[PDB]
Amino acid sequence: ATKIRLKRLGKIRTPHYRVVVMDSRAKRDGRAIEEIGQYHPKADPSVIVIDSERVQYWLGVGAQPTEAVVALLKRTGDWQKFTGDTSPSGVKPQPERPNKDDLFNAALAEADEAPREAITKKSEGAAA
Amino acid sequence: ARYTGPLTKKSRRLGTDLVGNDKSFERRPYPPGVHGRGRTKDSEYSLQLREKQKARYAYGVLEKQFRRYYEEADRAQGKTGDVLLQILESRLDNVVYRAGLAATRRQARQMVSHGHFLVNGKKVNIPSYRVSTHDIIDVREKSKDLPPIVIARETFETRDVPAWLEVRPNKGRILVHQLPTRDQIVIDVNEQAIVELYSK
Amino acid sequence: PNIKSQIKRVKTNEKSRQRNKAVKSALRTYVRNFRRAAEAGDVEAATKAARVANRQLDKAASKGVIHKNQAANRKSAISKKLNSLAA
Amino acid sequence: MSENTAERTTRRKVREGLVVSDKMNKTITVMVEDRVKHPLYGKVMTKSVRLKAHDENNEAGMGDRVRIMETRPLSATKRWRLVEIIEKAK
RNA sequence: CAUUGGAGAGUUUGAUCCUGGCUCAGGACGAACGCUGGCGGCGUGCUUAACACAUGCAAGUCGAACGGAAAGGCCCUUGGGGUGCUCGAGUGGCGAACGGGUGAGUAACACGUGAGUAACCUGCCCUUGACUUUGGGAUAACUUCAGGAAACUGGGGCUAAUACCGGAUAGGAGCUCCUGCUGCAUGGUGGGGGUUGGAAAGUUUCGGCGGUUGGGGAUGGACUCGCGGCUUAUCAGCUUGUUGGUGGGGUAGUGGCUUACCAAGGCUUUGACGGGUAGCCGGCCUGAGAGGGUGACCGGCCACAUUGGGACUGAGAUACGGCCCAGACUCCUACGGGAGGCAGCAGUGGGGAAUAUUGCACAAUGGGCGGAAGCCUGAUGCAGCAACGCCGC
RNA sequence: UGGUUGAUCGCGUCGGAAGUGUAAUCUUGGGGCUUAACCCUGAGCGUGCUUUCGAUACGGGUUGACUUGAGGAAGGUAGGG
Ligand SMILES: [Mg+2]
Ligand SMILES: [Mg+2]
Ligand SMILES: [Mg+2]
Ligand SMILES: [Mg+2]
Ligand SMILES: [Mg+2]
Ligand SMILES: [Mg+2]
Ligand SMILES: [Mg+2]
Ligand SMILES: [Mg+2]
Ligand SMILES: [Mg+2]
Ligand SMILES: [Mg+2]
Ligand SMILES: [Mg+2]
Ligand SMILES: [Mg+2]
Ligand SMILES: [Mg+2]
Ligand SMILES: [Mg+2]
Ligand SMILES: [Mg+2]
Ligand SMILES: [Mg+2]
Ligand SMILES: [Mg+2]
Ligand SMILES: [Mg+2]
Ligand SMILES: [Mg+2]
Ligand SMILES: [Mg+2]
Ligand SMILES: [Mg+2]
Ligand SMILES: [Mg+2]
Ligand SMILES: [Mg+2]
Ligand SMILES: [Mg+2]
Ligand SMILES: [Mg+2]
Ligand SMILES: [Mg+2]
Ligand SMILES: [Mg+2]
Ligand SMILES: [Mg+2]
Ligand SMILES: [Mg+2]
Repeated sequence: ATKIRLKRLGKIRTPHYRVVVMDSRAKRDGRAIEEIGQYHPKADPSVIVIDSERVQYWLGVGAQPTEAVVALLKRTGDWQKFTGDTSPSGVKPQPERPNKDDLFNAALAEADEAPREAITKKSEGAAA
Repeated sequence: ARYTGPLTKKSRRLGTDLVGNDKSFERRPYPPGVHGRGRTKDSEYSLQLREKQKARYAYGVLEKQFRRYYEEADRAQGKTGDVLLQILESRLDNVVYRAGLAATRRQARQMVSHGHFLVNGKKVNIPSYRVSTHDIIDVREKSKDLPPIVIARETFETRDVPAWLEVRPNKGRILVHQLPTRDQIVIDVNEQAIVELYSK
Repeated sequence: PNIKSQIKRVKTNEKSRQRNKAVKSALRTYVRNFRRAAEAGDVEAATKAARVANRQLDKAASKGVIHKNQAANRKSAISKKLNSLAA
Repeated sequence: MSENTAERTTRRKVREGLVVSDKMNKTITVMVEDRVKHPLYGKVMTKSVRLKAHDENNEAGMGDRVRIMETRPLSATKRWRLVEIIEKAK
């Protein structure tokens, strides 16, 4: 049977899965009919990208998802669009956001307490 | 995996001051050893190799890693010597040295490998950490009162900080304005000679 | 065999072989009967034998002893021979 | 009336060649020539291959320039069929 | 309407220039050896004997198909209730053709690439149209008897099914006749008529889960074909089912695939036939490039599973942990006869310059069966070992 | 392998379009492992092939001219061919 499953990639102790479509008989990390998405669980709020159109097409043509892919489709909302069920459909929370340029401009100007806690550490060496 | 032997011997052999001044380099015009005062032929290889070794012993980088730097610079677009010197200057220990928080690059390597420094919030103990633009190197809060740190705080005014770095001495904070350019790295080797050497 | 599944399998393979061989031999006998009727040139006997043989071919195809394509091929041969005999 | 996806599209392979053997029944051996670059020296060579076609009615003779279309295996070696005769050199 | 890229040196002479070979500086490795040896990260680790293998494990699962009750578990004066969960052995379904291994064979439509099947088959899965009718006979288990050292074998009796077999009813299955539109020759396809025919299974803890048959989808496989990639002419002739034709047979399917008859073809100095070597490729190394070398890990295809041959079962078979026969081996034997195949994982012997632990876990991903809980998984995830490689300290 | 030239075909050749060239590798842009090796991700590459639509300068095919290459006729002619 055609399956929608996870193809493991990455390093030792660092898995990244490719949500792919292949038949059951094929080996886990092998040729796939189509690559649908990716799933990085090692990362914070695991990354879950699923191509909605393609996954809907494959579900409608009769590909059988593995339980993991069912969980991912529940989170992406595709498991509700196909086989309509009352599920929370918790579209992935974003894994927050850092920045660099704003912090650099903030500190370049920070000055003040930069050299200020700096002469405070001067007083510290005094204490040292 | 680190040169721990004397540096004045290497400076005398290479003919230039690898670091510091006003020292045993008063015996400069001749390399170390019994056969130092003799006249030399100096082939092209000799010359090239001298430039490469000067850069290596100046920056505290061994041959495999220096070679890796060379292929990275060669692949990069622009002048190969410019990119190579830019990489070597972007090394974190050299960044600490140039900012002036360390007396020498060896001291900078010591403190960096011992972890007295924070890179934009994250602790780094890798001397070869390539600092990127707009980065913020910080002294570890526990180690803001190191004796070498206070010596640097006493002496930095004499030291010249390059234009591509901003330093809050008393605060221990090195802001990286931009990744330096050849006109900003001090000219003390022949990067062109090094590039020619790595082609034979 | 080394696996009890495989021992079960050799037993069931023998059983299925007996069944399939019996059905195929019956098919061959029916087709031979039709061929001998056709060679004898009779019309009613050949017609009856052809009906019997085609029905048995379809029955075997349903039972899975032979493929439906094989059943269709043999039925087509029998029907064409009977048509030639009638003509 | 309303037939299925018509056209079939799927077109078969066509070769123009010269008949080099007509002395077996319902079969003509066609020599098809193609011009390709040499892989190393770049010269445009001439590659020739003998193709056995099926000529119902034996309508083609030696030296005739013919057109053949690929087919299903018609014998141990025949895989083409004559579709027209372009020049009857005779 | 610019480039990302190209280094030499020594040596023939008394000396010179040229030609010219030899040698060296570079990079690389599935490497080995010598000396030496701190750590971590990520990889890699029998290239030789496709040599012979002790031992454990590597494929099972389903009681919601069935008779049942040998264990555990509940209820009962120890047996007894099959009574409920559960459950060996047995029937039955599915899986066992995948995953994993190796590279011996193969110079070939095997592989790469691109097409064709109007010559194809496709279990489970999805979708849609019809249905799920009426009977019957056995048998394993069990029981008894006989034989055998064993492997086990043969009788008597007895028993249930979604096991097996009559029948009815069902198209797009056979044959045939009209007619519409058409292709690439054989033709494809729409509509109607005649005629002969082809199925099924029940079960449940009522929440389920299933059965048969048309048509599509998806998936996987099969065959055919153009082009492409070794060496040898100190191999020049090769072939007689061979090349083509017609009828029959066979097959999922075209076909000398097979057969009968007829014809005399087919291939070849543009290298047939023969010899040598070799799994092929994505890639890897090197190189300014063009090329040259290579085919470890990983991924795709192929081939093979003690050697040779054969079929069986099945939707599907080179059937690794299947069967049959033969050969060579090993083992058991009461001498009558039996049993077996690490190129699965770990491991041993052996060969070799040389390559590891008889480890842990199914927690993750993948697979098999089950309605499910779940069971199985030497796939895999991991750990051990070795400076073998890369990187960092 | 091919002198000059008309016409035509569009096989070579050239230019678009579609399909294909799995993934990994590789080049490169981002991101993650404290850095790196390594890993993930976007793109390129995949140097070809098939299908299809154009162009006709050149090569070639088909076809027709021209005489300068080539050969022949007539006359002249040298020679131990
Ligand atoms: Mg008989
Ligand atoms: Mg037939
Ligand atoms: Mg000489
Ligand atoms: Mg000399
Ligand atoms: Mg049981
Ligand atoms: Mg395999
Ligand atoms: Mg291999
Ligand atoms: Mg049945
Ligand atoms: Mg070939
Ligand atoms: Mg025939
Ligand atoms: Mg071999
Ligand atoms: Mg090769
Ligand atoms: Mg492999
Ligand atoms: Mg079968
Ligand atoms: Mg097996
Ligand atoms: Mg297998
Ligand atoms: Mg085995
Ligand atoms: Mg082993
Ligand atoms: Mg040895
Ligand atoms: Mg699982
Ligand atoms: Mg479960
Ligand atoms: Mg087990
Ligand atoms: Mg010309
Ligand atoms: Mg012209
Ligand atoms: Mg990539
Ligand atoms: Mg980073
Ligand atoms: Mg690719
Ligand atoms: Mg022309
Ligand atoms: Mg004359």
